[PDB]
Amino acid sequence: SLAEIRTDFNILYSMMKKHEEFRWMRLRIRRMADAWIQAIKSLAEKQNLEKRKRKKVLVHLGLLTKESLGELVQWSDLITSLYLLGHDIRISASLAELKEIMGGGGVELIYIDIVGLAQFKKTLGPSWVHYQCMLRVLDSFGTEPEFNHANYAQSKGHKTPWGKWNLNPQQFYTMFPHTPDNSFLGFVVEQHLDIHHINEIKRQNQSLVYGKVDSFWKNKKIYLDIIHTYMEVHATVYTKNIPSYVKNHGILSGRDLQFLLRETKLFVGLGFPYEGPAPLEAIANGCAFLNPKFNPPKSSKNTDFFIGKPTLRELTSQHPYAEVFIGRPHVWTVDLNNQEEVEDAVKAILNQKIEPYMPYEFTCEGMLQRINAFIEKQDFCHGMWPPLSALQVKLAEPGQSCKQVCQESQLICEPSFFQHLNKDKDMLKYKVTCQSSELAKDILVPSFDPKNKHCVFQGDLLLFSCAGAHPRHQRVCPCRDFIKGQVALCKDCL
Amino acid sequence: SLAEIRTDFNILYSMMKKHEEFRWMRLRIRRMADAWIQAIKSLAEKQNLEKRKRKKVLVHLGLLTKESGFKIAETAFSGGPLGELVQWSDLITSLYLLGHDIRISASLAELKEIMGGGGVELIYIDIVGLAQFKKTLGPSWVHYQCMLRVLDSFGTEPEFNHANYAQSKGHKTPWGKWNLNPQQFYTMFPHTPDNSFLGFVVEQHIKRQNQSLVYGKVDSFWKNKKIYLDIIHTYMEVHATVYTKNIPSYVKNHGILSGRDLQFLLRETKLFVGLGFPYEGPAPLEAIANGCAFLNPKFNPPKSSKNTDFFIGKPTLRELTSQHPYAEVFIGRPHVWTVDLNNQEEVEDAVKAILNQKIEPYMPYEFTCEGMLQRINAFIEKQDFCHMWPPLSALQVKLAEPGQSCKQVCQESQLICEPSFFQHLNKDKDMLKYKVTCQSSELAKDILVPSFDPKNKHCVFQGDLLLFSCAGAHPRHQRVCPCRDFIKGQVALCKDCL
Ligand SMILES: CC(=O)N1CCC[C@](C(=O)O)(c2ccc(C)cc2)C1
Repeated sequence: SLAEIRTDFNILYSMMKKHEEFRWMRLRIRRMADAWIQAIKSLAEKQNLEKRKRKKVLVHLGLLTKESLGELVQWSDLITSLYLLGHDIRISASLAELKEIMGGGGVELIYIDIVGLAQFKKTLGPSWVHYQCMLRVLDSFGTEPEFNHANYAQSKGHKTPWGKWNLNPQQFYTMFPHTPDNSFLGFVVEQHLDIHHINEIKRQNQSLVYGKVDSFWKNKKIYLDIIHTYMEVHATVYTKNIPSYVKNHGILSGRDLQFLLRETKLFVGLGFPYEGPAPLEAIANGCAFLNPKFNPPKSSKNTDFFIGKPTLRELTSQHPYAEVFIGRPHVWTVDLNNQEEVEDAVKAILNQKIEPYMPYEFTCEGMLQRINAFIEKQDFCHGMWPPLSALQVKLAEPGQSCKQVCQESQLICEPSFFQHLNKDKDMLKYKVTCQSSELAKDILVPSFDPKNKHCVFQGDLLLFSCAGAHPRHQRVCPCRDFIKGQVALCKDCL
Repeated sequence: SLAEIRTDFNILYSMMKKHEEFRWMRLRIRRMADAWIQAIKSLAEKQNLEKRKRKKVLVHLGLLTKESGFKIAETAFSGGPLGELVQWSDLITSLYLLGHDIRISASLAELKEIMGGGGVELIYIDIVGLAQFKKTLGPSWVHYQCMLRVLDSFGTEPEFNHANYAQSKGHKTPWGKWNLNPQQFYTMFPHTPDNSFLGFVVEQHIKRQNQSLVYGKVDSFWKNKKIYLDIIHTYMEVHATVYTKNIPSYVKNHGILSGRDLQFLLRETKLFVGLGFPYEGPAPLEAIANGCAFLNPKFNPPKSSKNTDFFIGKPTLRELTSQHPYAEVFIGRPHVWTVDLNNQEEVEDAVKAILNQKIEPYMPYEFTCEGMLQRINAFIEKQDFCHMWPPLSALQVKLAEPGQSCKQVCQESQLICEPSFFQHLNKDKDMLKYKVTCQSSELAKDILVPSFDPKNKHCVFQGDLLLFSCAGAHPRHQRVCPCRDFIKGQVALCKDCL
């Protein structure tokens, strides 16, 4: 009943069967096996992984069910991580498997997607709610508290089918750390590198466009022409939106793709798809990424793709994580409408020398560290973690969210600490003095009126929210530090 | 001036980096580099490679010229003509390692420039490229005609090569008619002894006993194979690499794989399953080289221009006895089971046998790095159509029965027809030496002669030397047929031809 790390994948391979998607996952794991094994050994050497209880874990991929790319990568990496950490995983990709595993009892943790969660509620019936606190819900784009709370969402006039699960929003697991109301899960970036001679290996004038679908290339000719002034333009398109000068390789194997990326100086974003793995994979191969700037930023308010998504988060660019957490020289964020910004970026990139780069949180060891911490430390099944010693209170100005204020102090909003900031005497300890006070059910409180020292406190604890700016008042905001290149975990959270 | 073997690929990689087309060829060479380097050194140690003249060699790939309408997509092994791309890469590699001075061309402009610049001693070119060569050079193209070596997968038979005879026979193909020495055509497999076999190298770098993998990347190849596949599926999982509605739902698709990933899938696979199409090509040999058995659809009756649209217009009447005749005849059981798909019993017994077989990776010597180096080096040093070889000492005359070709009669003696010797068999005096006495004789311009009527001791001799032909059966008479031995696993070369 204690967990032991695994260092061989044969059992994993036998458990991942009967779906095309798992065939693809098995191949990526085989490519990545040596990296994985080194990382689990390296982690266990640096950090105490003794005396962990072996958990029985349901992994339900609603995505692969009949009754129902980055999601499949994340699933694979989560499964791999759980297996290496020594947990007892029950993989389900059908209603029948879901029924049996749950019907068998002793499940202690449930990893599931949004489509799988509807299936869980239906299959289990009313008692699904008895397992609520064990759910970890892979949800790429994130769910904000305002949408997660079914009655509040309705009260706010939201007309989406999504959200309304009434979970602790930290139970939503996201693709990138864009939504501090949620937990960041992420994935691992594949890299097969060479890393010294990379500038010799690279064909200095070779660009590769990101975008397998012809429709994504609609209206990018001028942009591409600028790029083509300095660089060959290559593509992998499965073609009447593609300029005649494009060297279209079509569908390439993973191994042929890796070769092409090895030789590529610049991976070119068109604007869509949003926030995938592929720009990080190019950067991991020493490519620069030209990242379309979205001014105005894209959200449910102006973009069809985002209408109905249970979040008001806005995207500042095609890949905001790349833009903000990586930046130059690897990533050049440019407005496609500004021909001069594009041109200068391309010229700079041509004259740059860059090394393969991967943020630590997207390596094997990084992901193992993160998910191990969540498994060992995150518990929503009691009345904890992160430790209160990590709390640093900041005051957001009007029109500024708790998300924003923590960010600009080089911190991150930590929603589990809202509870510690929700009454007069607790405020005093953080240099915040309440003259007058009152309770409201709103995502925007706890709030502070600095004119007349008035404190408004949260009266529906499910509505605590990093997201959201007070139009008039200041917000009192819970922040925490993070381990560098590992934003999911405070310094004292291992 | 003398050739030196090369043991490093940096110059080759620089040359090939000059055209986008060569990208995938560079990758295949990198995977295969160590094998190639060992083979060139091994050959030079076993066999005398000193004192070879370094040659200036044009390599013109008509296939890759914009004007032929090819696409960059088709330059990848996974999206293009597997055989042709592989062969070009392996020929270039071989020439580089042997120390020759290679001038690669993939455009009209480059062809014009390299030939426009004098000095070429040997020309490797495809059929599309040959039409291009004639225009770029003008009438003096004939001055280089003897230096041509024409990569032509499926082969050109003398009957089609001879433009006026072809027309006299009513053939309406646009192909053939080059009036070359037919040994100047270089084929993918040794199916056409009127031509030379060039071939290629099979790359080679756990096994699930009940795993079969179907050969056929496109849905259309799977049309009407359900009963065949169902039989296979009775004993084995059926996997695919397809990149949908002809494929049974039990099939386990892996999608597009290449490199180490495809090799891994093959190493794991017990049986590689042929559907009937495509014909020949490298893929079955690559599976066999990774320890897979190959289920090889038998064509009864054999496929040719007479019954199959694909073969119409091809400058040859060669028939295919199976999807992969080389695999059938030159490899055979236990690695290759040749079965009629329409015969449920044959298929089932094959599949059961294969399940219970234990077999090793296998590759005939001619498809190894060292084998191909040996072959192409011999051609370069010994084959000359300009100014003998093979030596006359290798000639063994046989008499083909009526309805039997010179190709066939040599084959059944474990020999191969050797067209350069026909000239030594073409008049009364020369016949006597081979137990053939001519009472009466006459000359005819026919692919089928020299012929012998044994009833009335009548000899018909060849009056157009360009019509000598291994291919072709006399419906009435016997043929006098030139045969030669070969080095084992190396059918291109007689025992005394190194
Ligand atoms: C990488 C490659 O050359 N590929 C991708 C898989 C499909 C392919 C074909 O069918 O021609 C093929 C070739 C060879 C074998 C043994 C199996 C499959 C082509």
